[PDB]
Amino acid sequence: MASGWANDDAVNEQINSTIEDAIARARGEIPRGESLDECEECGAPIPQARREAIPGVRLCIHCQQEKDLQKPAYTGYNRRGSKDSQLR
Ligand SMILES: [Zn+2]
Repeated sequence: MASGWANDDAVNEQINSTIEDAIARARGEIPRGESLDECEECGAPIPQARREAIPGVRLCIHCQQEKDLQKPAYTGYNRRGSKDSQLR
């Protein structure tokens, strides 16, 4: 039974977005919460078309069109909780 085999707190914090947020403001490696210009699959030229259509695209039009099919178009979720999602 896979329990206490690898999933630790002191290894999950590297996986946490704290690291990428630190590097984003440190050297400007990570973009401003938006799309990139190089496909994470095959390093292929990301078109501005995919960038402006999809806020945070990581797939060139070739690798994207196949995953666009695999997009569920639903959540079926239940995450009870309130947040600051406003403009004051
Ligand atoms: Zn690609």
